[PDB]
Amino acid sequence: MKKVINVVGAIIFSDNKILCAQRSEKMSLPLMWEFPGGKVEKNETEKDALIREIREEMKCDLIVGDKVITTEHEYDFGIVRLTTYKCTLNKELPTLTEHKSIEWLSINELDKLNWAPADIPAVNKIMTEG
Repeated sequence: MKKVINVVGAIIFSDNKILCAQRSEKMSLPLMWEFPGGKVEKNETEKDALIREIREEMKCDLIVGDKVITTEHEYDFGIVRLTTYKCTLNKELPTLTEHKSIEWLSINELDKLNWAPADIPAVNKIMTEG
């Protein structure tokens, strides 16, 4: 009936800052902002998709904590399910980070990076940490 679009994002934390990666027009509201990644295979899970991709794609030891939140929306070409996963900073720097530019906002400033409607509620949770 509908095409279940499985996509997973990555949120690297470091010094109370967040990374930015303005992908193509495929991502969610990539015009204003957008996170790195956001693609899952039809065999791998939202998590396995990160541990696998981040492996070669990022070519780093990016560590993962736990699932942030699950968001889904009704699309014409199926259903878009955006999910975030708490990541950690490693020795080497992340990849595809220079895509848009170098900007690290604080936890109480991330709001300025108005993200998609699926990540919006996922980013707000972070603030809870304080």
